[PDB]
Amino acid sequence: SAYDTPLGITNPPIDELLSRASSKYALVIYAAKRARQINDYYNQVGPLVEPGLQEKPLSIALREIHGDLLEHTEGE
Amino acid sequence: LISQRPTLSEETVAENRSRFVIEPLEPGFGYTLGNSLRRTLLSSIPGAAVTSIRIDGVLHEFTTVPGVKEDVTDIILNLKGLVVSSDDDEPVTMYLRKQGPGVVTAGDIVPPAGVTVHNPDMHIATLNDKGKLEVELVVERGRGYVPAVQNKASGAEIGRIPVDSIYSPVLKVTYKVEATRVEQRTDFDKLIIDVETKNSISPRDALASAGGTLVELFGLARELNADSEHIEIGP
Amino acid sequence: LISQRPTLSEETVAENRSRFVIEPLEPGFGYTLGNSLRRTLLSSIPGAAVTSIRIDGVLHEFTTVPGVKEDVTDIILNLKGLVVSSDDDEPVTMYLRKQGPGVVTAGDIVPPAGVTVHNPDMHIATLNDKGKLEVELVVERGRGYVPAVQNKASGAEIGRIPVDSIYSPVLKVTYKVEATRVEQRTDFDKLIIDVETKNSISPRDALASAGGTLVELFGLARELN
Amino acid sequence: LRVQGPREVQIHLVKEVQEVYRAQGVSIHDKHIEVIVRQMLRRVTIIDS
Amino acid sequence: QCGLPKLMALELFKPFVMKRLVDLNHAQNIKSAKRMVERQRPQVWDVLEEVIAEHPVLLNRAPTLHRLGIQAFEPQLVEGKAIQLHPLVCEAFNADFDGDQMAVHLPLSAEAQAEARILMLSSNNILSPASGKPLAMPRLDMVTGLYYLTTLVEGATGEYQAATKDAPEQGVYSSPAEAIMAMDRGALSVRAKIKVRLTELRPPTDLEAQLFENGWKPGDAWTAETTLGRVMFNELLPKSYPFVNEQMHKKVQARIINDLAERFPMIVVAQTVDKLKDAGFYWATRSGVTVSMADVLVPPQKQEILERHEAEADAIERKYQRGALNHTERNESLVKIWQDATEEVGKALEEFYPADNPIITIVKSGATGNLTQTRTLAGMKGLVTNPKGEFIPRPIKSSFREGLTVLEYFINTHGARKGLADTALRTADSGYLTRRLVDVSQDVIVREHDCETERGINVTLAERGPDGTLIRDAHVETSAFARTLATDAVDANGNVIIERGHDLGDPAIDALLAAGITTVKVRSVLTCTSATGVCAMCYGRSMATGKLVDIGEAVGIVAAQSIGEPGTQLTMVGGLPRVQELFEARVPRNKAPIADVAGRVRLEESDKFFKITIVPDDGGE
Amino acid sequence: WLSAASFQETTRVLTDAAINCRSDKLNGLKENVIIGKLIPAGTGISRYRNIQVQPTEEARAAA
Amino acid sequence: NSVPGAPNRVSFAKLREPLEVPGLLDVQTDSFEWLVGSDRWRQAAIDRGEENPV
Amino acid sequence: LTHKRRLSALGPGGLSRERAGLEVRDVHPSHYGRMCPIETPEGPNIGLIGSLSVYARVNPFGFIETPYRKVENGVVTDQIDYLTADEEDRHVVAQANSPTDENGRFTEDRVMVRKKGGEVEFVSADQVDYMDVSPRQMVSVATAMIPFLEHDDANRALMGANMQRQAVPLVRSEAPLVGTGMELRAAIDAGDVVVADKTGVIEEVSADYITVMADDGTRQSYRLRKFARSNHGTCANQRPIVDAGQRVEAGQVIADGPCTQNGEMALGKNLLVAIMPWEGHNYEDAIILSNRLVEEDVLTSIHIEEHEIDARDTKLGAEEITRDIPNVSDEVLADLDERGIVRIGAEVRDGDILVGKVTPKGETELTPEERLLRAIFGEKAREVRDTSLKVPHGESGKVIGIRVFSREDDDELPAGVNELVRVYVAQKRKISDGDKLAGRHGNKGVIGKILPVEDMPFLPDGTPVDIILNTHGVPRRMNIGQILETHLGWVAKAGWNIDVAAGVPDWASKLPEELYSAPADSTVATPVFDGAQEGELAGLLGSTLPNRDGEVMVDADGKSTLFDGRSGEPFPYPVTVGYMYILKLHHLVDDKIHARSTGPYSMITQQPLGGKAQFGGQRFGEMECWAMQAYGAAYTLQELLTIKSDDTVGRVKVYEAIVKGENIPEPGIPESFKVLLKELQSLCLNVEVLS
Ligand SMILES: [Mg+2]
Ligand SMILES: [Zn+2]
Repeated sequence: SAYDTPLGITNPPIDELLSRASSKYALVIYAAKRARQINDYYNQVGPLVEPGLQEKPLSIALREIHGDLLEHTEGE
Repeated sequence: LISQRPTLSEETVAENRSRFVIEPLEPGFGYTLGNSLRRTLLSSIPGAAVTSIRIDGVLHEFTTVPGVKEDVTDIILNLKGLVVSSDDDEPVTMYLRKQGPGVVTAGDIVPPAGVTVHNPDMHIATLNDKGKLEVELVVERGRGYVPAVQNKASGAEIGRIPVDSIYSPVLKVTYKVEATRVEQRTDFDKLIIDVETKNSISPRDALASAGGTLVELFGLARELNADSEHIEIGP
Repeated sequence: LISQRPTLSEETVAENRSRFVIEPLEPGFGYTLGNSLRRTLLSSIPGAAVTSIRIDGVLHEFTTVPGVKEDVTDIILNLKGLVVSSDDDEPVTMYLRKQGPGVVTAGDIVPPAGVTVHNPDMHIATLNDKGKLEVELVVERGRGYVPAVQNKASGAEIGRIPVDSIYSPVLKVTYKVEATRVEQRTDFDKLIIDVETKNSISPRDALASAGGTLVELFGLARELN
Repeated sequence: LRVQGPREVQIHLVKEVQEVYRAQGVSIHDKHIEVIVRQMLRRVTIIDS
Repeated sequence: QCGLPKLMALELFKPFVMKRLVDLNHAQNIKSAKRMVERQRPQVWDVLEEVIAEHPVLLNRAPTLHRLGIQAFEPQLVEGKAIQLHPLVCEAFNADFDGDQMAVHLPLSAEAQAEARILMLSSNNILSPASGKPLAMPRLDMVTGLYYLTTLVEGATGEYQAATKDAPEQGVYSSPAEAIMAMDRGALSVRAKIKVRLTELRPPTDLEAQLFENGWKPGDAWTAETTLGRVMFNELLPKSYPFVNEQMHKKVQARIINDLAERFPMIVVAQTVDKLKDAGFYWATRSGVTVSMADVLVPPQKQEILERHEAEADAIERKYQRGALNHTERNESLVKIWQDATEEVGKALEEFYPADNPIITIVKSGATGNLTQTRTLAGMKGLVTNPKGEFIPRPIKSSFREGLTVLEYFINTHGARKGLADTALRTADSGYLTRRLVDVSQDVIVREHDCETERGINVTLAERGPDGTLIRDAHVETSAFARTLATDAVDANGNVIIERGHDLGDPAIDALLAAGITTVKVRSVLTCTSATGVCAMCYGRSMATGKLVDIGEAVGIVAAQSIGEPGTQLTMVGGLPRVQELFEARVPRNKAPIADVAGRVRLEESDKFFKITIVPDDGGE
Repeated sequence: WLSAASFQETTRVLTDAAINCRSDKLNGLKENVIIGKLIPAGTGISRYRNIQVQPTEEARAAA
Repeated sequence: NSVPGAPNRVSFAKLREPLEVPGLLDVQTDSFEWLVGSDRWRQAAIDRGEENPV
Repeated sequence: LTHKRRLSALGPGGLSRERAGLEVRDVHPSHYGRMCPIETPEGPNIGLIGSLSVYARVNPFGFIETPYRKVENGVVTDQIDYLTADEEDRHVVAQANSPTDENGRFTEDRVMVRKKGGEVEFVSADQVDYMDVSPRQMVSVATAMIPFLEHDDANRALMGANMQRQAVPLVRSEAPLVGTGMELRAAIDAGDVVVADKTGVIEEVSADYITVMADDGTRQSYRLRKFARSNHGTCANQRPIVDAGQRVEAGQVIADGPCTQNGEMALGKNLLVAIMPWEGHNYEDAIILSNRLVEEDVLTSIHIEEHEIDARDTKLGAEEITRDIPNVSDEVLADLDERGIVRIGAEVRDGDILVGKVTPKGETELTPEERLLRAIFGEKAREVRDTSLKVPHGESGKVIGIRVFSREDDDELPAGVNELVRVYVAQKRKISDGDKLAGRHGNKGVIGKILPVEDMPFLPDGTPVDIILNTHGVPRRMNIGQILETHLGWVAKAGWNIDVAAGVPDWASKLPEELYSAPADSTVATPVFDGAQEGELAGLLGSTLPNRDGEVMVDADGKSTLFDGRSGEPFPYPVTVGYMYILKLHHLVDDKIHARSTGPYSMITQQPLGGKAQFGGQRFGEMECWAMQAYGAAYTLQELLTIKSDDTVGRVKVYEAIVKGENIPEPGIPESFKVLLKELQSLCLNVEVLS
């Protein structure tokens, strides 16, 4: 709801992220897959959100998930 | 000569609230700056405020005023919330008169020459139907926060209410010191000071006034030996 | 309000100790002012101190010298207490020579022009019959405490013994606050600050230096027009 | 277990363990202890095949 | 955040640092970058801070008794060689700064980094998975600060005074800023009761209802009767939290944190705990709490009580010399007399000490310690045990504040050594038990959402006696809370209060007790019919997260760790050996026969034995 | 038999397993770590492990 | 008093010591002297009330 | 000293640590006067290892005897008898601290005694037949040096006694203001100080030797050890204290030892302490120190380490100590002596060459790329490979000594060894964050923050404090003796004078005359179980001398008003302030910090080695795996157990991926499982993997 600006890796807030995933494990694998895709693109889809100066792939993937720019499924 | 000259940066938080960052200053000087800066800022800038009041509707049992729903304490607090600016550094008398149902605010006071009101929208009280409010206020200039001066010797004139005086335009000051890095060394201190003043002045002006006051005070000590090896800063 | 600017007056307790009274000040103002003065006086006053030493017949500080009661480490510790005053802002060299029976004190050093030793009676070492002590010391100007600089970083040859330098002439600074009467009321307060110095620099000079540092620092705050 | 039944023995075990633990002032939810008891009660001795 | 030494971080991130050195043209190849890193040239440290950014590291402290023994932190370089650890996590790690060491591990893969950043992040693990109580909450000094901040003291400077016929109310301030100004001039004590007009703090529920029918909004003014310290404390809590206006005991803070966790997002709790930490340290520094030989006050009535009980003991001894009582009887009588003396001395000590004594202040605030420690420090040591374990009927009257004599010290050493030796082996026994528990229960994993079963177990909530009103069961937090209802609860008439599949919280039990329900059937793992593992609904809600357990969680390991973690603090029969006997399902030492069938009992005392015969009411066997 | 041997009585467990000739299916949360295969709990189960990710068309168009 | 040097150190002791503290290394040296056999050990054994020590 | 008086229950014919129950390790009444109940290990060896008491003696049969005073007809007699446990079990022994008249007859009507079963009882004065020799008969040497021991709990006393044996020597030592009378005797008994053998007059005093001309014509020369490394790498340095032309007597100390000052035992430093919490930096036993202790080297210590290298014979030819090493920059070998050994006085750092050595290679079989690289540069395929002795990781310091042994000049070295070189490196360590300090009452703690002088709270005269200790420790740990130590230390530092105008004060009635007044910086002694009493300490606090300005900083309650160094305002309440003896334990973060990224591996299991000696990897134990499973961190656990431990191919591929900036490859099949499979294949088990 109302909170101070998150710092470090607490940004984006975990509650918003979990609102877009079935559980913590699903979010973890979702972010990991997106980060691996971003790194593979870096070393030959690229990052959608404008990456920072030297933002790591994982942070970019988390920001993309927070922005709702991506989607996922659960194979089983 | 210093290692690296510090700089001051301002960021506005609200209309009458701001934050200042001084960085990078050498280790140990963060508190040295901040504490004295806060004390001067909140206790050295001169201003004006209401110091005593007298309501014609009450002479004893200062509980309630006839014709108004608000009690005496609420009226006193609302008046304490008033913002004034005089230019004669001597006591002056202001009069507030209202009649009939409605709401009486700061804009209803008639000020004499020099006195000014910066928050005419400040609600003072609610005058009930067929009610009259007639109050007088004493205004003069001062420094800092002064507790209500007693009137125990006013036995010949009882009915006036002395109130706590808030002369300082600055209302609340906070400061903190954080670690910061320059090049490879992380010992440097960054000073962050949050200020918020009344409607009659901006934080920048109060900061400048406090800086000038401190500069004068410490020049009082520096004048002993002008040709001394003081740590210079450069341009 | 009142219109009376504060004034500062000094009294002398001893040759190297003084008290300064600043009055009148606003209530609850003396403590912070005195603390700021004390902090600056203890952490910003420049001075002079020995930066390194070299003895004729040693290579490191973990050995001894023939005919000398004290070893090299104890000699360095004793020299730590030496108080010196320099003029130029470049390293200067002092020489200490002694032979035969006796005690080597701080008064046996032969300082060049511009270098002064204010505690000639300080004890350094003792030589019994065959002690031949030959030392060269390096004096510089600085501020605060600086740890010994390694030889490799400074590009020095074996034999030089870097030592910790303490560029601080002030020993003890304290303050107190008392009430003082004014036409307004007894609210205002007077600040009495007591300073004791190494005798290398007068207390008034140190106070002036601290005041100048604080003035120049608060110039940044005053620069907002 | 033999006389009263499987439902009681787990009650007895949980109650005893909780009593021992809370005698020292330790709060453990009964779900952990009953998970351990559930693992303890999973097999049957075959009398005749 | 955690503080990582520069050298340790450089060694851990050497490959990343080499990559960032070669790609930035500081080194021409990998060999040059490695050579530069080994000599630690200045360019290395500039790249090191860039590399470590947003790269979590796992901190561990052995022994890892439970889940929270390993936690992920965001590193930051610090001068020196010691790791800097956040004070709030010390409870989870069981760490103290008397020489302890921690191990640092660096996740490499993206999956590992995501797991550390989400699953194992320190700020996301506030609550204990065992009981659900908060762990990263103020303790020790912090509490002693907040306590002092919120305690109210009468007759303080600037205390509120009611209006009279001569002057109006005195201690009224227009805003908290005015109160701070008054405090800065020695005119208002931080702990003095006052009336203050607040605008940015939400009033309590009942005051809000009585004052604002349309709902309080920011900017609305209301007068509050409280101290400046409480006002400052309430500014640390989130904006929407109602005003508390209460002294901050340990349990009060725990209750507030639990309320925040239930009703607010996890980030808000993490920020609030940091704000509380800062305020607690700041006000503990200035609380005036200190230890001095004078502060340790002695009760003036101690001497009279000791002399009276010495006279009683002398009477018992003179009786013994006659021969009326045996050695065991004499010992028992002396033990009873000295227990009474110790209790009276403790009562006198508690009564005599003033409210603001630092020693009593620390204990009462709940920061640490207990009243027995104070009693033995100032009042009297009491009785001590011999190697055999029996009480010695010669108490150590002199307290340590006075100083024990030689013989009292020698006898006390026996109990001290026994306790130390017991603690030495408690750890090993608990570790072995935890290993067995983990191994047996490793197969219990949540595999599906629900097994769709109507079965469950009955749990009692309250009992009604002659008083009429049903009284709540003491052990309800560990039995009824965090569970699911197997069947709908129906009152006497037949109305349904709570439907099946509902989480049982505090409001649910409050409603059930009002309706007159005393027993409820709840789904349990013991009755789960899932083919593999268990199901989420039967297990209930995860204590740590406070939500329904998610599929794939290894509840068995969590249960084993929860059981084993408090093993180290169980006496060594009604302790850890008792727990081992219960879990091993072996024949108890003091076996008690169980009535096979109802009937009438008979007995025959025999040589060193009893014999009991039960004759069934129905039947003849 | 892997987990039983790892727990206690390795010799007896291995002897009984040998004479019985009983094979082990590698899903026990304790033999998976021995084999080096990721455990079948938490993120390791098939549901979460086999998640598929691809950007939405709306975000893909913006690029 | 035993040590000629005896740096000054006032004592709160109220009881006079009737016996001086014995040698703190005697446990090792006396045992080793017994092992090898030394003239002083022989003299001490003779004085202690034993004849023909071995 | 304490090592030589150690009684151990282990060893051949003794107990086993895994087969020792509670009964054996518990204190037994017979221990009184023979085995100290306090001094004993804290860990699993609790109660199995102890220390001999001060007065205890060993019977030739091996039983421990203790002395007692013969008392007959209720009169203490000068006769002393050594009794054994079974022998004393037949007697009634009275405690030493019992009132007695000048004649010797007991003043009281009833006396405290121990009976056969070790039970404590009141008995008539005529029933006692033996008496304790001294009040401290039960304590050991170390336990005897804890002032106010009777005011400290057993656990904390044990901790303090154990800690006393870990103090490292400092550059300069000073005796405590407040202590026991043992420090002196112990220092002489340890044998580290030099005592004149015969009475005489000192002839020559140098830093290396002391020559004394005896009273007769005999003259003796004593050699002083200088900067000699001890068994644990601590400097052992003896220095003279006598002066030329000074008369000395037999048994008089003429040179101080490592941790001695003027013939007394000085393990730590006495420094100003304030008991209060400060901004949470002393939270949970942490300690704050003033920067002065660093500037003045108050807590500085010298540490020496030895490095050994040997040149021996090989089947390919002998290895030689040479000054030329293949593929080395000319600058690297700049401080090497002509023989190849480092030069004395040099400043070696991590990875620096100490001794130059080379060994024959034999076969080369250089790779094609290396062959081409050498061809393009015209570099010889040198016969020898470099094996020089290099400084270990994280070490530093000056080179002080070098020793060389060469088989040519005698030097009876082990067979095959032709040269042996030892290099001694000494470094001066200052107190820093993470170092462990402690008192004599078991109040240990690590340093969390070191502040500048201006930040520490200071007395109203301007004196800043040196250490800040948290107030939340004492009451719950039951070591209140440290507060009394602080009070008496403050009393000792600032002289005291008891006014005797109106007679003597009641509290000071039993004080000896010598304690009526003392000057500043006067040391005091408070023997255990016989020392400064409560009321005496209170009165001495109330009767201290003023400072240079004729005022008292500390009030009669022992508290003083401090000023906040940072803000500058005085603290609202007075704070306890005094002097405490703080000693530096041998637990320094300097020698325990190592980290690892890649290093040596095991021969068989191929897992990383452990220990700081090598590039030891931290063990991820079973409990850590349980925690990871509880979190559900399947991937982190998998990478920990395969990639980072023994996935031989995975290790190098992951290093390559990280260096190249690529995704981490998939793990597979740790080597330990393959070793297990091929080990079970032995002893006839048909283990196989199916698909
Ligand atoms: Mg610890
Ligand atoms: Zn189920």
